Amino acid sequence: RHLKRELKRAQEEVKRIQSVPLVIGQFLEPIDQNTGIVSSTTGMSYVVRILSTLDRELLKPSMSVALHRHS
Amino acid sequence: NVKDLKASQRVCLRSDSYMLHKVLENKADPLVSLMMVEKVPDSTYDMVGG
Repeated sequence: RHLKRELKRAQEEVKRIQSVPLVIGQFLEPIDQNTGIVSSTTGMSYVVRILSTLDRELLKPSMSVALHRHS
Repeated sequence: NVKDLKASQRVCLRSDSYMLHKVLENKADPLVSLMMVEKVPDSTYDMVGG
């Protein structure tokens, strides 16, 4: 029961990576639920890990997505 | 292995030395794509009848 509180507190910390600035990609297609394929608007394709607890229903149809610049 | 790898398999890479990591589910093959863009629907002897 005490570990349900700390999972909340320890999940605020990964949410704080989202910050100004961000570079925009576009979610191309899935390949796993912990990895997908994006295509940056720089012209480069990447195969990157998805962040935990994000909507896996809304990613699949081609949608815009946010990337962290330095990875 | 290099035996796993064959003609036109889309492959993963890890940007550092670009080391090949795994074959991807999807293949890209050129002959299927030309018959797809022409677009001819399947038929049967029963449809022709006449």
